[PDB]
Amino acid sequence: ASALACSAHALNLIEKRTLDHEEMKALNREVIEYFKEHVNPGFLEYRKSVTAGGDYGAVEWQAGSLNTLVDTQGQEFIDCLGGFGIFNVGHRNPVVVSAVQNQLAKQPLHSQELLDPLRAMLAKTLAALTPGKLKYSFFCNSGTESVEAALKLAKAYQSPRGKFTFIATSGAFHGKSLGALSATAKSTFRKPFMPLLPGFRHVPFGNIEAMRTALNECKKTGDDVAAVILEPIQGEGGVILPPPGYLTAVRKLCDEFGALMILDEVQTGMGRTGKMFACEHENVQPDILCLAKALGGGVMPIGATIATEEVFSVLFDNPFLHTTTFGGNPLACAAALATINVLLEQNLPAQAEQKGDMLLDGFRQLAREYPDLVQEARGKGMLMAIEFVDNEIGYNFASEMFRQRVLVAGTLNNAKTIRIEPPLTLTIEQCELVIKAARKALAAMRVSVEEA
Amino acid sequence: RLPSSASALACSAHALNLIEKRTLDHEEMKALNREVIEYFKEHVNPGFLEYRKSVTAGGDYGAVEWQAGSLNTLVDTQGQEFIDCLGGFGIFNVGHRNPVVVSAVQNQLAKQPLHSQELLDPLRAMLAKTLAALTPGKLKYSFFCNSGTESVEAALKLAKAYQSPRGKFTFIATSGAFHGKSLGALSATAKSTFRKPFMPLLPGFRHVPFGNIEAMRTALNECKKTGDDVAAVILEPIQGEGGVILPPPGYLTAVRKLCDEFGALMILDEVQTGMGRTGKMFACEHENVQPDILCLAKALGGGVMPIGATIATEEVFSVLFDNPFLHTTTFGGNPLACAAALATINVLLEQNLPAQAEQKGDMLLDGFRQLAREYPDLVQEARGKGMLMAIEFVDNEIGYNFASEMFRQRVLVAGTLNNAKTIRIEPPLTLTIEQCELVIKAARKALAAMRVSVEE
Amino acid sequence: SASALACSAHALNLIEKRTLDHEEMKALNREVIEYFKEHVNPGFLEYRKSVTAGGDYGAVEWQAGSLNTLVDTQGQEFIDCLGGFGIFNVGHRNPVVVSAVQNQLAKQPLHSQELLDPLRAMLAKTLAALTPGKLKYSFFCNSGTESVEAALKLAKAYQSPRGKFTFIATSGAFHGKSLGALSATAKSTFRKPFMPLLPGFRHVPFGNIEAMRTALNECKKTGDDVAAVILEPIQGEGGVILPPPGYLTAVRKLCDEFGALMILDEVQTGMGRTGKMFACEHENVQPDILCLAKALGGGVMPIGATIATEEVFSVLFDNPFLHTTTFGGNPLACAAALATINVLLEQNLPAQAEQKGDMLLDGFRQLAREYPDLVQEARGKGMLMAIEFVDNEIGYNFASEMFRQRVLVAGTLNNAKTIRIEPPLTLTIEQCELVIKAARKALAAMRVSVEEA
Amino acid sequence: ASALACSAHALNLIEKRTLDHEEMKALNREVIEYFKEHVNPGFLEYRKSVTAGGDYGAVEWQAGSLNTLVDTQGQEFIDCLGGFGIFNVGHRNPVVVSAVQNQLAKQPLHSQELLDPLRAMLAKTLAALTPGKLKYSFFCNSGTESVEAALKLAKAYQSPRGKFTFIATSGAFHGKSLGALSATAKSTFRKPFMPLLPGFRHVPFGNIEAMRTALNECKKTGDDVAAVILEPIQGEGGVILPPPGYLTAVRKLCDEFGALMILDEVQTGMGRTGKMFACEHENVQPDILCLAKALGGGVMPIGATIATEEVFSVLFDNPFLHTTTFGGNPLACAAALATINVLLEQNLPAQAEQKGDMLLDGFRQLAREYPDLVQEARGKGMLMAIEFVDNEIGYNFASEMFRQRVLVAGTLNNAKTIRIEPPLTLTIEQCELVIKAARKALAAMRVSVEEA
Ligand SMILES: Cc1ncc(COP(=O)(O)O)c(CNCCCCN)c1O
Ligand SMILES: Cc1ncc(COP(=O)(O)O)c(CNCCCCN)c1O
Ligand SMILES: Cc1ncc(COP(=O)(O)O)c(C=O)c1O
Ligand SMILES: Cc1ncc(COP(=O)(O)O)c(C=O)c1O
Repeated sequence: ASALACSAHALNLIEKRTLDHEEMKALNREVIEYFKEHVNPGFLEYRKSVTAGGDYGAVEWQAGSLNTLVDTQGQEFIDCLGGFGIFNVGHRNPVVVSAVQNQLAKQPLHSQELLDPLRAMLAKTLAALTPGKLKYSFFCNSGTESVEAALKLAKAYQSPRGKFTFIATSGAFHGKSLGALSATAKSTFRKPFMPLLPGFRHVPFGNIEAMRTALNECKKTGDDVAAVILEPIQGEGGVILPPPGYLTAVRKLCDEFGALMILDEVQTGMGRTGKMFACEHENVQPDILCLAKALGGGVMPIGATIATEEVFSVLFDNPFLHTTTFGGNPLACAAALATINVLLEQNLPAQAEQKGDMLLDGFRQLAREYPDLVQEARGKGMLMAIEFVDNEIGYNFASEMFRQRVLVAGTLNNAKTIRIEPPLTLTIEQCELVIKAARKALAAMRVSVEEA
Repeated sequence: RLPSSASALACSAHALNLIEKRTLDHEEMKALNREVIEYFKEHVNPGFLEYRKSVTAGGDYGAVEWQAGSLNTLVDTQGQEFIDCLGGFGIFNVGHRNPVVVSAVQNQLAKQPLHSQELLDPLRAMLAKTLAALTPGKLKYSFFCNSGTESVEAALKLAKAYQSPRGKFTFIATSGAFHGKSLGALSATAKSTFRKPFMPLLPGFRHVPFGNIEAMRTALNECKKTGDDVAAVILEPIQGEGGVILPPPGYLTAVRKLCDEFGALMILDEVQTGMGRTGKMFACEHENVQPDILCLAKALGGGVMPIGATIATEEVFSVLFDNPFLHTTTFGGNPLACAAALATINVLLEQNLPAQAEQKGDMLLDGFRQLAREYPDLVQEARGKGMLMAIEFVDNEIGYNFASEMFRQRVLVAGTLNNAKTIRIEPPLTLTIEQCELVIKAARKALAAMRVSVEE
Repeated sequence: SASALACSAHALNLIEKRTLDHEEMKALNREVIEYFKEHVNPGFLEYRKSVTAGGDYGAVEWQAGSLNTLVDTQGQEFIDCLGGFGIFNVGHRNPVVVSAVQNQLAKQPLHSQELLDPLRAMLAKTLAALTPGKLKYSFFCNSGTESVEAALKLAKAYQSPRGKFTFIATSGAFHGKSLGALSATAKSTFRKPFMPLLPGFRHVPFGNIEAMRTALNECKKTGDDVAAVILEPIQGEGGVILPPPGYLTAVRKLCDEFGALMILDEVQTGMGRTGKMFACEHENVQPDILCLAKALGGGVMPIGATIATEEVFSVLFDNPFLHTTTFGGNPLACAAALATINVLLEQNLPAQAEQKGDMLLDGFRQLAREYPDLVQEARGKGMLMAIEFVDNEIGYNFASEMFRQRVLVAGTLNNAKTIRIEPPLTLTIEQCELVIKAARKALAAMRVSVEEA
Repeated sequence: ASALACSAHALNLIEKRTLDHEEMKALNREVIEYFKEHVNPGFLEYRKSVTAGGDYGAVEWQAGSLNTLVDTQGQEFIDCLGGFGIFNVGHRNPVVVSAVQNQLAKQPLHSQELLDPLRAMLAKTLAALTPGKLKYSFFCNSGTESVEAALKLAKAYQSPRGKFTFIATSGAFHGKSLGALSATAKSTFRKPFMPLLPGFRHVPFGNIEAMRTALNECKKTGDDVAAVILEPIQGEGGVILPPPGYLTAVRKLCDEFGALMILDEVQTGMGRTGKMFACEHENVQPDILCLAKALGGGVMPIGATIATEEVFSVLFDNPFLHTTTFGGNPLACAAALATINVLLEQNLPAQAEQKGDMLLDGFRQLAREYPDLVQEARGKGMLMAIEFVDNEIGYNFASEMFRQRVLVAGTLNNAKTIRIEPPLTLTIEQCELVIKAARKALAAMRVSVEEA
């Protein structure tokens, strides 16, 4: 089967909007086969360990509503995965789609030679949106690129000052490209690619005592710290809330040593935590702020790295010191400008706070009833996780929830934990259903384990 | 005009309003251009305004890009229309707002633009099938991402995961090379000014002259001797940002044989040369070389979507099977980017645009080389392959003069990141024959103007 | 500006001269200063004046006086409370070591390095029997920093196939100045100009076991597992910093728990200085690898040893050329070491080190009370001691004042002005009392000096 | 036994000038035992592979004459090993022993606080002995310490100028401490200890274009080369002679790129190649010269790093930046000064030119006659090598030479090669004996490869 035939077969599929039964049965086996032969057979296996029966091979087809997804069989799922923090303003949010639609009619990608208007507008808007002295935005295409940019700003500012050491925390996830992977803390994700960047070190998350010692020792030996990088709340780490006061203490510690503070809000950002940015909870201003995922409104890929003029100015003298080819393209800018408008207009952060309190209270109730299965439920706003007693019970919860057409999934740096990350637009009724779905799942799990 | 003390909501409202405008008034344009410049100075980068001043004359620096004109042209806020010989630096291979491409994206946007990353997502599966079929020999598996630097990051990681257990950690790249600006790709990238401020980079990255098989062999052999064995060699088939440097005949074939001999992986960076630009779908098809890993981006997104693809043999890509989360990316291979790439692949094959690049590139280069002969006064030489081309001038200034002059004649050109004497000529492969003649015409006109400028 | 031959000739005649009348003395001193400036390091002249009075800066040393003194070219005798920073544990020209070196010089000073050399095998036997527990094999080299290099290389060769590559040291630590040792050495000013050093060296505060556990734990979580931990039992160049009781034992257990190797650096604390033969004997702690030098050469030869368990050292068995050095374990060096071990054990010098050390520290602690004026505190263990002063200048003055009194002391590399007191373990009881009397008059003069201003 | 006991036995053995046949047997038995149990069992296996059953046990006991050694069984060996380049003025050279004795009577080790006069004298003498602008000496204890000082000198000089990279050559042996080992090029000596110092690269020895390339590529990528380090003739590499003009072109290349040139003459130095320093064959002045081995007259361990005032001055403001504890002690200096006197008085470097040519004439003659055994013979002054067809044949030669009481040994970075590296004081008569034995060895070797 030649390339031309495949693209042709592919374009027709793209132009369909519904599938008759045989078209659907045929599409499914294609997708599985091609996943096996040309994507990654191991994904099919993972999907199996977290589902029951032929559910593993559920093929997704379209958005059903703001908060639901429909597979090729017409089956509709309430989305509690949120694409791991992407779909904050729902699937195919009308305002974001319209913005992207309109801009596509003019220009989707720019020449990168001329001044592009929306980059300017998104930079102005993010300047306005962000705390304090954060003034300048570099645009890129992803969370990991966003962090690459932050690291490079820190390096360019700090290396002429003789500081080269970066401190991150264990449990941290910061991206998978090799620069970001150097801060990313999970052993498994790191070792096969060593050596990574030199001069990266890790302290326990949420522990200012340990961090203070890290910086002190680095100073004594002339390996002075250039920057500290952390998530305000560790995402892939299993939704780990630092003790109240931590972020502020990290901020003070960085001030004292003249280290930069990098906040990775790729997952906590754009309202997910009940505020626009998680750092607004303790009102901490980083020197550099990393955004992505939800910044594209569920429609476009985009990352943004926002820093003070003091830091960002290292890119002024030679503007080509850091670039990327698609970064801040018009479609992506359109999407993010829409998203920002939607979040503020509909006060989605406050909604995240209220829906989050509600779900977590529900999950904490269920935790009380099933301590044979559940360890604890935790979270802030619409970033939640349920930790289970062990991995297999976790994988069974995800499976039982999928069976009830509610999408959930695990976290990258914590195997016992299932995240709950719905769109901030999840309705009150859907919230209750998600609780009811979790209850049935736990009851079923009791039976399955009890007999076994 | 929109206040300094403006709420985020207000800014977003203002911006959403502008997005909805199909056409700009004169006084609307005057206001928008003022905002954009101001916000560039204050929120993007004041330096990029300074740069634009150095490749334009007078007020041209403030040119604000506004929309596609036709397939091969762009229109600024003033309504001025430009023939595009820049091509988003290798992006716009099938023109601006290519109908088939825009169509696919639009169609996919109606279903689901971004995926959950949990369920099996069909356009990923399909673009992987398509690419496996579009690529030489044993290239079978694809990883999808959002840019060329991500494509290269994935390539280096694949090599690393494959070679690490075999005890090999060293990477060989070439001077002049450009592979990205993320810190991993940047280790392979070769320009001193893009690298130094960010050192230390990845350890164990070394460089040899591009085109020099003996130099490479010496690198690999010496690394073998010292127990610093080479994991992979990474190179472009033709150095783009280096200034369109073509290697000697058989070099790629030779690099392949050299990699086979040493047990190194061969990575080909076709982020710029790929998707038909140099006269074939992939530049490695000119010598018929099969790399172990092939990097794609830029033009793969049809000039509508951002996308990167990293494609490898099953033998190499299998390092990702036991643990499919070993390497991931949030947005990678999302439905929009896939639809865009599938459409682009279809367009390219259908209209035989790789063959068009050969012919239109042959025509253009030939005319450029002719201008080179007539104006040795200003021009060092003209080189290229398919629609990837360069004019090298005798100065640095002359090249900026030429850029400035061509802009004045509403033809878009720009310089290369690793060569300050070179102006690239990188038009859509859909550039009409008429538009070619105009380009040479403008090139001649500019060279003439530049000649009399000296004689002031 | 003579010829090389002419220069060497002059030097040989000087080497033959055992006495210098007033004529030769001034010519010599003038030469030595001039050549230091032009061919050695003009900066040592600056430092020396920095810690001397008037024309004390130009004190050219000439020969040993007695066990515990040095005489300069002007016939000025100094009591040695410097000890070559831990070298002269058995005094200057100790007859038993001097003799053993002459006897060996008469036979063979250096060896072929191809035939089995007896004194290397004998010394290894002797150190096996002198060292704690499973410490069995010895690698011989020429200096403290060389012995640390061998120790890093052993740990590396052992832990590399086991997948561990990170090394933990302590701040305040000093392990040598060759670039491998320098990676574990902790003083910023000694390290910075020579970076990048070896990757994967990290530092925890000395004496803080919870801090060390966190570092090992975190390195583990991220897949940068610690191969080894290196430390001095007592930090020397750091300023005689004593760990809390049980800390060394806790480091041993922590290492045991993480499967990291323990490297104990006793280059300075070893050969009796702290009251035992090895400082690790106070708590009965067995390192996997133990480093020795300085005093191991009896004050006559340069030598270092790196001693390890058969477990660790066996990495060198299959390829005995994997780690070597050219002069390492030569007959002269071994002869000196064997004589030194004999003198220490026979004359019970570590027990003496305890007694004299206590006597001296008492003395300094009393002076500390009488002069909070000038003295922060005095601390020590055995004959490894330090007086810490208020100012770094107050202290330069103490050193400079003691020098006028023909008592020799000097600073410590890591800290700003702490004076180490590291006299031969053979300091007489009477000499001890003179050192305390001198310290007193020095502080007295310094106080008067602070007024009168 | 206790440690006191052992030390006592050892001090009795040291005082013994000669051995009873039973004392000899007991000493030999105990030496092999302690080598096995306390030194390295492998070195005993190594000796076996280069001796004929039983000879491996030989325990060396004393210098015989100036050019011979005597084992415990009174067996006397002509020394063509030279302690791998140590014994240039013979064993127990009377002028060197005398010097060391006399200084030992006064003060063997310095205080490191008072100015020690022989340090001054040796640094003066070295400054006189060295080419051109070489002026300042740092004294240490070995070749590898000498290379360490050289690397640090280059580092302290070049790091403030933005240059951190080092170029060495394949085949190179520069020492085994971890800084020097970073330059030392033999795979087998390097891998188990990696990661070494970052930024060390290797080009092939004697290839000038490959070095221009490496220097220029490093300039291009911003990894500018701080120093180039090389032996004038690779020693452990198998006596590898660069083409005429190579060394000088390397010096000019360094000038061109502003890299410091470090010449490692730890083995080639002090007369061995026919000149006092091998760099004198082409009148090259490095920025930093490294010396050791024979610098201590075959009596003391000593190393020296000599540099231009321009380079060495990096240690002037803080003379404590780089030290070693025993470096430059009166004994080592006395030995070094005596050795310089002997070599100059007796015209020994020149003797090495004549004797080397004469010995290489014999070996070249033998290579003609035994092409079944010998690939080629080569040398510069008294630094010679015989390359055989196999590693095997080489081992056999070393063994046959050992039976004949002529001591030779292989080279660390070359398996087919046997070094011939005698004192420069080797007599003409002994030169003829060495050639006779080599001839005999080859004969036995031949007739015994034929009974196979
Ligand atoms: C604990 C410790 N470890 C290593 C060294 C270095 O010894 P060296 O023989 O290579 O110099 C030392 C040495 N310290 C004092 C510096 C002497 C020069 N003033 C040590 O204490
Ligand atoms: C050229 C060269 N450079 C350094 C060294 C190492 O000096 P060392 O005094 O630390 O050993 C050498 C020495 N190699 C021969 C020793 C082999 C084992 N007997 C050298 O040739
Ligand atoms: C905290 C954090 N940082 C960075 C990233 C990298 O994002 P991407 O996968 O888009 O590169 C992620 C993705 O999950 C994340 O959760
Ligand atoms: C060959 C090559 N590789 C990689 C890149 C970088 O990819 P991106 O700019 O999309 O991150 C470029 C960009 O010009 C390129 O030409």
